[PDB]
Amino acid sequence: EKAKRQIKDLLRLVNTVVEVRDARAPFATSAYGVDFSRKETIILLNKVDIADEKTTKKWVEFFKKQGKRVITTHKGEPRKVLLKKLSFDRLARVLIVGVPNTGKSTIINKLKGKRAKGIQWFSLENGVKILDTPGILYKNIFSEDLAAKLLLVGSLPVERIEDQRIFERAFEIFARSIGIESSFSEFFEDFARKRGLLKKGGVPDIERALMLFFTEVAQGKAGRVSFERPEDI
Ligand SMILES: Nc1nc2c(ncn2[C@@H]2O[C@H](COP(=O)(O)OP(=O)(O)NP(=O)(O)O)[C@@H](O)[C@H]2O)c(=O)[nH]1
Repeated sequence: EKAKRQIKDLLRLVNTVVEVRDARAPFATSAYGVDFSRKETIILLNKVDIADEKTTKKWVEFFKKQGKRVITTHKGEPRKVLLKKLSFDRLARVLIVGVPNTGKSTIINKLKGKRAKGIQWFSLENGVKILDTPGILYKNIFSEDLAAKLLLVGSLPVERIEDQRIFERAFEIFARSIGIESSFSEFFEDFARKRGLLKKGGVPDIERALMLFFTEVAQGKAGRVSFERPEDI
């Protein structure tokens, strides 16, 4: 978490920042903590393919109204369309940054292609330079809601969660966003059974159901679902 200080070292190399956020949770996955006010910053709302389309549009409007440079994209959107959306200035030297899991390596791979002393640049056709390694932001989780949302987008591992109320919060957010009403306890006993997750004694393994469930949610395998609205639910 302390580097951060390293993000500052990477920032000195660049004049432009692409902040890679998950469109399902744009506040939760914001790069809060690090100062980008001296750089040209683009907010990229990634993974729109597994996000609620209505909620994503509201996020775009929200950021446009804040006077912010914002685009939306996904893994399967062509390199040409992405670059057109980004529309980098001729002098751009770009750092891709974000919290874990938001799609940064995937974006670099698309940008780079078969093209290629510390971090290296690759250049676009028009000369713009992009650092070939992303900066990864680890931020302060003070709230249960922030941890729950970072869990849902796969940014924060189940292993790192020490309060069961964070699992409950995440399930509540999920359940609301998809329509479910069921108790937490009943949902995960059932999931653990439907998936063959049994401990010794043949007891449903809730720990493993949670890990697998949230891994599946993070991957978009549990519905086209968003977890935050501008908005503010
Ligand atoms: N549905 C969907 N999945 C995506 C998209 N972009 C990336 N993913 C998936 O999200 C996961 C994480 O992607 P990755 O590019 O490795 O993210 P990252 O930000 O580099 N990860 P980290 O910093 O934690 O290493 C992978 O399973 C990848 O396939 C997208 O637009 N849509």
